[PDB]
Amino acid sequence: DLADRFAELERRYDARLGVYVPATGTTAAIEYRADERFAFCATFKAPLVAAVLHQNPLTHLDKLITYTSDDIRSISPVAQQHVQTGMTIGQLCDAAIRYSDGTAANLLLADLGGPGGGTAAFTGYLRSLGDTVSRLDAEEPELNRDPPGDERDTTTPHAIALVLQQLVLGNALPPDKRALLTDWMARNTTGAKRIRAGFPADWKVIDKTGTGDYGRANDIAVVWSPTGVPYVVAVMSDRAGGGYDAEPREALLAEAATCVAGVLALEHHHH
Repeated sequence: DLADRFAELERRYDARLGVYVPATGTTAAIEYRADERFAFCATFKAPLVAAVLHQNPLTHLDKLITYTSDDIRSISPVAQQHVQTGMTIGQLCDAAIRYSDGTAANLLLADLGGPGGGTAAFTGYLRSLGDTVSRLDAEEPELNRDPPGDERDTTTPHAIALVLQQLVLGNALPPDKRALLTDWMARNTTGAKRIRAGFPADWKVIDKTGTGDYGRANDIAVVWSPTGVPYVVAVMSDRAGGGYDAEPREALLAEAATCVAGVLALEHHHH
């Protein structure tokens, strides 16, 4: 029946929807198109920050990066305001996650893999985590613009949720670094109408959104019940039928999340 509900969302929104919630010790996996490829869009920025955190001491967060107006080739709310004074690596991580800053992402990719080597190094971080499916091939803003079906710049709901699980809920990061990642996601500003909108206010939600051409709208989150039980939620979507300038529809993601939350929150007392 949950598959029937997701199918109805696809019809109503003229969209392709992918959902993955990993199984837990007391909940079955929720899977819809979970092995189909979808463009990451900005969702890669959460693992990207992880990779930078992992490979460096915390003192690397204080390193000041200078850039110019010519580096700003993508929507960059925070980099545009510090272009004259520069941004530390920590500031860039913050911006990349909380404001989906494109320049910040590109600077972090340069810090991880050097000029021209960022996308391969980022992909390499995913492979170190055991993700053999995802791939990043372009920087911002070109990574949001590949046609439908191109495998460049893609993940799957399945792969990205498992990555996030390891980052947030597993041992991929030591606790101090983990807490920075988790806090930046917790205080994201771009996700109010997506997975957050699907969960009750007393569940903690941390997230990272993505939006792109062909009506692409994604969101990846970790949520905790009111008693601290964690679940990962990946929701991916596109609307290729509208062409490259198709309207993304956030509400599809809110609705998919509401379907999930309903399952995760509803209890089944034995009478």
